[PDB]
Amino acid sequence: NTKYNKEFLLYLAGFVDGNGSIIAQIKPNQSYKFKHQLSLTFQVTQKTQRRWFLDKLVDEIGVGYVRDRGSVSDYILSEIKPLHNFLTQLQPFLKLKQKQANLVLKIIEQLPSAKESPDKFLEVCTWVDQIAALNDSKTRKTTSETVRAVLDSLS
Amino acid sequence: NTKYNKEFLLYLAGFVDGNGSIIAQIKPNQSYKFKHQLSLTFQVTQKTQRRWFLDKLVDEIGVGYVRDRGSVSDYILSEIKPLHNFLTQLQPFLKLKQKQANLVLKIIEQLPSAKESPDKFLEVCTWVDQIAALNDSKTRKTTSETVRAVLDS
DNA sequence: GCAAAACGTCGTGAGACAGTTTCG
DNA sequence: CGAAACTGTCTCACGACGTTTTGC
Ligand SMILES: [Ca+2]
Ligand SMILES: [Ca+2]
Ligand code: NA
Ligand code: NA
Ligand code: NA
Ligand code: NA
Repeated sequence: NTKYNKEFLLYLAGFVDGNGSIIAQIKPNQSYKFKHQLSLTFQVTQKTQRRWFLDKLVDEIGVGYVRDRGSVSDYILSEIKPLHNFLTQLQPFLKLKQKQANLVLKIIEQLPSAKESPDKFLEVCTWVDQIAALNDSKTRKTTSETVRAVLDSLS
Repeated sequence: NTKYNKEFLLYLAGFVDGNGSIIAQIKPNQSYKFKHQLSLTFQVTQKTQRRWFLDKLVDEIGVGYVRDRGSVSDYILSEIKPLHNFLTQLQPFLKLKQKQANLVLKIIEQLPSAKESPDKFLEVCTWVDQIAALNDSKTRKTTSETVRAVLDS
């Protein structure tokens, strides 16, 4: 696990509080046992003329990548271990997104047990609902209730 | 002048780089010698649900105020002396808005001189043009050329 | 089956001005 | 006069999702 410098973490926490997204999703996908994938993403978006800054984040954080979507680009970090390590170090300095960060860390820690039982999987999905509620969510479709119905129509 | 803690400045520089605006404007106004006001503003906007963070900035920076404009609110710092003191301490940690911050400091230092000569006023107006070019400017109207035309006439 | 990447999109939450007014 | 406040709104630069594909 990479140990990050404190001044970098302080700066990045301010950047993330004002212009970062800590996202948790439940993605319908038939290849999974409970028919959904639990997905977590740390994202930093910038107008494409500033993509260089996002490329530099890839070098500084040491993981992740950047994708382009036209007028803007996004730094994306979704690998679970690196994400846990990064958010663990960043969270003490967050003022606006600390609760989302901690809920993501909680989810990551319970992923192994969530795979073992439908009731635990559903509980972890309610934590995803909690993150969405803290975020400025506007176009969400798959929720813990979507999952509850599927699990019931399976058992 | 207030001396700020480095940890606060590091955090706020990150916040400003991603969600801050360093604004310079030339405002047509007949009560001024050169018929325009040179205006500088440091602004931090948030959805109103998070205006509490802006209210805390007023206490932490120690000057400025919050205004509400519907769905969002803005922390506003326009007083020149406190603005110069604040940006002087914040700029070493800025990575995306350092150029705008330093141009604002330069403008502030030259305000006294800009009021004694048309050419000097215009020179400072060109530094305002530079800040707007660095920003994601989209609805700007009054530029150094606007002023140049007014003064010539 | 699951991690992770790849690709795609609705509706802002800001960003950056503009115009007008106050009062030491 | 002139610094600073008061007030308004256009146009994004994101924010937070969504769906599909890759491959061990
Ligand atoms: Ca923001
Ligand atoms: Ca931004
Ligand atoms: Na919300
Ligand atoms: Na620009
Ligand atoms: Na006054
Ligand atoms: Na893989």
